[PDB]
Amino acid sequence: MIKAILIFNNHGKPRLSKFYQPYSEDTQQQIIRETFHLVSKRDENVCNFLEGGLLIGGSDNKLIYRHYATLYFVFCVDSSESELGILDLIQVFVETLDKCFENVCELDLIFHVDKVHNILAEMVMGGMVLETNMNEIVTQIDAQNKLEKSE
Amino acid sequence: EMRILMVGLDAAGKTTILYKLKLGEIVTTIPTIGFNVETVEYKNISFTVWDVGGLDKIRPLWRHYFQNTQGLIFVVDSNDRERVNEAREELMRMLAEDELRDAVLLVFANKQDLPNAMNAAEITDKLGLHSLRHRNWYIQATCATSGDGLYEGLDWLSNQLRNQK
Amino acid sequence: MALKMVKGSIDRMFDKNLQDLVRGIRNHKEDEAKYISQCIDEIKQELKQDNIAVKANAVCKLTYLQMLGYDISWAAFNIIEVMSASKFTFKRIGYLAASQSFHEGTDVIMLTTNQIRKDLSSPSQYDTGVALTGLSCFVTPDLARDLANDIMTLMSHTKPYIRKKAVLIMYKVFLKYPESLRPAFPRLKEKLEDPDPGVQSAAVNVICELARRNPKNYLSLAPLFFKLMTSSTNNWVLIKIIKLFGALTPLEPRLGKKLIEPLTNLIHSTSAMSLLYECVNTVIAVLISLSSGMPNHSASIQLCVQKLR
Ligand SMILES: Nc1nc2c(ncn2[C@@H]2O[C@H](COP(=O)(O)OP(=O)(O)OP(=O)(O)O)[C@@H](O)[C@H]2O)c(=O)[nH]1
Ligand SMILES: [Mg+2]
Repeated sequence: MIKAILIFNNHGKPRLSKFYQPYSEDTQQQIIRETFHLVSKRDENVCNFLEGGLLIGGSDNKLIYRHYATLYFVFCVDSSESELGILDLIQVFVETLDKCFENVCELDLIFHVDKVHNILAEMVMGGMVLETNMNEIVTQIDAQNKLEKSE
Repeated sequence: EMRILMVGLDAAGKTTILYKLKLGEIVTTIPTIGFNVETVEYKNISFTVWDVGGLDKIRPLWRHYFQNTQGLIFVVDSNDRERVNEAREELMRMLAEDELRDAVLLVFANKQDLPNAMNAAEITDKLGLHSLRHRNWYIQATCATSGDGLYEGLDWLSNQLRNQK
Repeated sequence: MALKMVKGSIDRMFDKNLQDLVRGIRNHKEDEAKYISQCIDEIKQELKQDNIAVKANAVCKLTYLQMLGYDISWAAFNIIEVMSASKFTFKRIGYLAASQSFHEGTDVIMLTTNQIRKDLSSPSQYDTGVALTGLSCFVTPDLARDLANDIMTLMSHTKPYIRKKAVLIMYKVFLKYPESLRPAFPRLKEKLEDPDPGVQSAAVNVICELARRNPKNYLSLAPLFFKLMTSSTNNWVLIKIIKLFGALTPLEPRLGKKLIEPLTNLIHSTSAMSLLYECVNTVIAVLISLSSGMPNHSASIQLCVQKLR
């Protein structure tokens, strides 16, 4: 399913890197760089459904991406995934980030990435989609936040 | 708290002793693939005893828990006559580490309930506790099922570790 | 004594947290390598301390550096300590780091066994959930063999929150330890019947993956995949089942022969264009396999192209 989720700016600098399929650290970095060149060089009017990279294990896989301002969001998924469904999932993931960060911004990716990962973990588990209900995913996120605040 | 590393052969009674000490209860145990950590306060002194598994396959993993430890506890299965040697080679190799030169060794001779358990003196002789140099040590015949000798050992451990009332 | 403790606190106040690490990197980009390697050495020293909150902080910094491509595997044991912390507020940090830092070729595979099981046995669904998601990225065939014995029980946990997570990790267990898949296969079929659709959905994701990898187990389940599609109202789930159907029809055309009706009906009811495409694409493939001996597929195609238009 989902092999990796990457978030990076227009200079290739990382904002989030979470892999599901095992890669060496160098491979991971290289995948990011590959992805950067494969995605950041695409025009705003280019189809969000791209072919996969090669470092990830093959072009059969797909790079589903979305970007705005200077930030790029790339979902490395395999050949059996729904590019359209993924894109929908990408947007609602973002909606969750807004719900939890009261409008997520780059500074949350920069200084609150641990919670971004917590949120992400609630969205995707091991590359498999863990939650699709946007109010429930927020509910569980806050349930954990409450637990933390409590003790 | 006082950092104590407690080791021993598999099925010696490390888990049973640790859980009895913290909770006063003898719990059903399964082989420790990983480790256990529990912080116990005895006579106003808190001891964080790290229970590392005693299986041979994970015996090489004992190296990761040596650092900053202030005490060593060796649960001795006095009933396991067949493995008294393996216990003594393990103890000698453990004491060969320079990281444990200033730590203290308390010896728990466990499983005294069985009729064939040897006395603590024979435990010392087999483990060569008398031949140790620059090593403050004590031995106590212990019984995991009944808990006898555990509070004396804790008292001694505090006494060497603590510096005032 | 007391003032030495105070000194430690004072020194602590000048120690860098994750955000400080980041800010420093941003302020020292030109000297980034110098800055970070210095911070790493400071971390090495911090991880030799007895303050788990600080050490968890050090792990947070290392986790950041993991994102930056730094080798922090030398701290894996120390990360385990963080996972063994009495507070989940630090265990979670360790599990986060472990999910991206730990590898099956390292000795953590033995070291973590008890702590993992302890967290899985913990009544706290959030501690367990955290552990499960740590395992979802870091778990071996050996961990799969022994942890599954507890996880299968977790799939019957009171909370669907956990049942759901437990189901997805069992997929990975099957990938690494198919010997558990065998007895867990019918169990999964039972998990597909879970009243809570969120868990059920996860179960669907797993069984669809299992069928994809090994079609020999879908045949008797074809009626069930049908029922799952029929009863599901979750578009993502429908996509999974439907794509599976696209992958099953080549093996059993008569499945497609029957599916084409409810799929047609589905298409008529479909409001999501993202779903619509998947539906149309799928039935086209079905119609192709059915076109031989079925001279009405062009009417179905007519519909398809109306939708394609
Ligand atoms: N008869 C007797 N049995 C004991 C005593 N103490 C522990 N046992 C039993 O010895 C067996 C092994 O005990 P554990 O505590 O699991 O041994 P361990 O040292 O933790 O073993 P590892 O986890 O493999 O390192 C269990 O069946 C205990 O009930 C004792 O004093 N007398
Ligand atoms: Mg044990």
